[PDB]
Amino acid sequence: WRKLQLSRAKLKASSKTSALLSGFAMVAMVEVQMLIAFAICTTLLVAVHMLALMISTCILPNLHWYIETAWAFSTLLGLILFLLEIAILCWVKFYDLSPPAAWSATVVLIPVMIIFMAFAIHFYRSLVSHKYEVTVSGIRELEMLKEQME
Amino acid sequence: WRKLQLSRAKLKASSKTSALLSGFAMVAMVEVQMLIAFAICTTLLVAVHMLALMISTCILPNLHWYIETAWAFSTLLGLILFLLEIAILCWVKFYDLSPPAAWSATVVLIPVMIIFMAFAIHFYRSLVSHKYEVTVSGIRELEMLKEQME
Amino acid sequence: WRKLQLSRAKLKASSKTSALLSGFAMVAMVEVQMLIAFAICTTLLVAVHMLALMISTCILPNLHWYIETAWAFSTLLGLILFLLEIAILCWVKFYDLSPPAAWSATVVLIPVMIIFMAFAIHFYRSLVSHKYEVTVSGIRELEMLKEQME
Amino acid sequence: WRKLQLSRAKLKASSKTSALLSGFAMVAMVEVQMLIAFAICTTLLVAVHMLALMISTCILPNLHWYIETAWAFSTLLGLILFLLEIAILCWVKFYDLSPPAAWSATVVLIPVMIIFMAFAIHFYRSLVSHKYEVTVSGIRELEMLKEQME
Amino acid sequence: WRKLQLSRAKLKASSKTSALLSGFAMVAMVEVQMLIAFAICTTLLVAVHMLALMISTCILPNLHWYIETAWAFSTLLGLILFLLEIAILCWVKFYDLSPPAAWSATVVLIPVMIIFMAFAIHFYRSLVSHKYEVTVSGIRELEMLKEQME
Amino acid sequence: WRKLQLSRAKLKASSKTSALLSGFAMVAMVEVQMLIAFAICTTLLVAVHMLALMISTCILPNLHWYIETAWAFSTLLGLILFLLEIAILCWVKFYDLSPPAAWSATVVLIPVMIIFMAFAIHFYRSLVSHKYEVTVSGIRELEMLKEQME
Repeated sequence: WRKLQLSRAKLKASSKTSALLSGFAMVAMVEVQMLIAFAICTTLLVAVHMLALMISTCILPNLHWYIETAWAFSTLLGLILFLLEIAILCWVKFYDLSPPAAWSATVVLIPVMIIFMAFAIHFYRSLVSHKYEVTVSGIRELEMLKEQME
Repeated sequence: WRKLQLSRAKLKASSKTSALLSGFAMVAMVEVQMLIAFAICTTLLVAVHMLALMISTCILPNLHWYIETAWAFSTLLGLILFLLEIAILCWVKFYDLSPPAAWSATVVLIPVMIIFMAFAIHFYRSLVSHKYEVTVSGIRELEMLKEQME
Repeated sequence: WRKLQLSRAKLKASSKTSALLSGFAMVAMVEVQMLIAFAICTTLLVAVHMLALMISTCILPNLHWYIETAWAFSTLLGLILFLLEIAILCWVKFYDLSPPAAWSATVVLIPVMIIFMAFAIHFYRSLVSHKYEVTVSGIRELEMLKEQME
Repeated sequence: WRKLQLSRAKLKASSKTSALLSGFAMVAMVEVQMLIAFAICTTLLVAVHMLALMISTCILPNLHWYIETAWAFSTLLGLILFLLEIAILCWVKFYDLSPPAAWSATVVLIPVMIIFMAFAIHFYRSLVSHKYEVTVSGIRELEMLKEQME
Repeated sequence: WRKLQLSRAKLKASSKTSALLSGFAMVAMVEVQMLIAFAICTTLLVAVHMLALMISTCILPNLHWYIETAWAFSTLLGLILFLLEIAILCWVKFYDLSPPAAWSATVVLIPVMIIFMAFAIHFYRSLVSHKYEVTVSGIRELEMLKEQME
Repeated sequence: WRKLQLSRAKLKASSKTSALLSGFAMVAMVEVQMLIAFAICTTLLVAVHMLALMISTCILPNLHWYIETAWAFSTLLGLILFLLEIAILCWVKFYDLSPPAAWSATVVLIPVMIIFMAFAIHFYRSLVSHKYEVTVSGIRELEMLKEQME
């Protein structure tokens, strides 16, 4: 039952978060209407969420770990892009009269971005260690029974 | 119970995702206000979601696999269109003074689009193999009982 | 329990879908600000969803089949209208400078609209046949018991 | 359990429907920026939903029929107003150059509005009769036991 | 179980209602861009919802009645403000050419506002009486057992 | 079961609240298009929510207290920023013709901000005391059994 709820909660959140970000980012682009980066960022950001949303639909009818990677990787990737998107927006909006303030947006972007990716590495690192930790402990216990077995 | 939740979760997500995309895409069009493609893409994109939403309503009161195809196919088709829609938007917004940056939008579109369709093929391919895999295994087990039966 | 969930899921989806479409369509109209059709379509579309939403509220406290017709009919009717609405929007937005592209919107509208209504007819047709199918089978079984009864 | 779900489903739908309508109607007003009616309609519409939303909050901690009236009456009243609001919007947007089309909006409004209120009367009328129907049937059964009792 | 659901339903509704109102009110302000009141009302309204949202987050990990007051008071306070906000918006939008219609907005505001606060007083008054009612009934029953006890 | 629901409810609310605020704040910035503060505030605000949303995704597959800190701290931090964001918006919008009224926005901001942070301190302070309160009571009870044990 715990596993069923995990997918259920993940399905709604992923769709809700991915859909809104795509729509708002899209509208944000039309309102204003580095130069090349803005176009590429918006397109890539939307595509990532779309592919992820598809995963929610394909999994419904239904290797499991492989597909899981796509959902986690895409959702995470999209979030980072959204962060990159807003930074560009400020640069684009202020780009006309506000160029002076525009720089602060990207400069302050680096700090949070680094911590964002760095924090993920630490969490993952600890997880990997646990996998190995259990492996050593598991075989150890079996040997205990095996030894006494003889 | 597992089957009931599958439809329940799919119903909300499909409606939430399809509805928002339709509304935002619609508004995105009015804000700005290849040339012909923009009009066709928007209309087709919305229609796909609408038909899908209807499926959610018709199934509520209630061959099952046939209807399922419409929901999965439409939702997937709409997502691809939304991706095509945003690419056109950038081309439309920048189309005036920004034509130079405009190309990057469509050029970067090809990459994601290919993977989008290609990935679906792989997932489906594996599924088809499983159907056959079970067929061979099933008849095999029955023969086992049949042979011993004699 | 299966019946309770059916209404519960239907209540949320109907409200979420009907509300958003009404709001977006409303805003889409103010942004731009055949000519007569645009005004009539928007008003009628919103009214349908409103009446439907009311059904969700009235049923909460609580012939059952009769009211059900209003919910299914209204929701379905509204969806078709939303499709008609977007087609008009393209015609309205492009109508000024965009006439070249405007036509494609309505022309491509016909295809999806036809299939939309046509598909509903097929599904309903199969359902009606089932109702008659059961009737024949039901009386048949009773006769079996009736004959042996004598 | 059936009663608990009734309130739970009603709480979410009421809040979701009332909140969105209030926000969109509010934004619709700022975009454009009979004359007096537009101002009064918008303010009254929002107030109705707000009071209703409060009901959802006040009932959470917790005569029951009395409060129920406020929720049903307010939600229903607000829906009717929203319908009146959109009609005014078309009249306001087109009011400048579009007056010819503006009339169709209000004219087509009367039809749906009438049926909207008229339909409610029929449903309520049937309900009232049922209450009396049970009253007569109930006393009748008791008399049956009373007569045989002697 | 009844208590758990009460908080669960309250958590989602509060967040959904508070978040949307804050966002729309914020956008409504940028679109148009008494004079001083408009600025103060918007800031205060948003702050109230934010603090409330925090309550939802802080309570998750977890005197209970004290915190409850903040949620109910803030949510209720915010709703009243939202009502005050829309009235100001009409006054602001029409303030230019529409001053004549502007007055009707605030004038019609008084009626609903009065009933809003007044209705709350009646509901609370009845609740207080019940608390005392039970107190008298409780001691009475105990005395009954106490008397017969001797 | 109580613990499972806690995370489930927290997951949806966090995503819904964080996503909407990010989108609206983003759009609010494009509509208008201290000077430097506006750019920094918007970028930082969005980044906080994004990192938080990631937490919802990473925890799904799965020290527990450590990660919990990120979710609570980020969500809370973002809310405060949103409050700071709106204050800047008023200052930015009125900044042109409205400078006079602009001050009232920030001045009235201080009051709510102080109470916002101050209130959290009191709640946390009481919690800490309880932790120590239980510690003293716990050891005390064990001694009772320990003494009688001898």
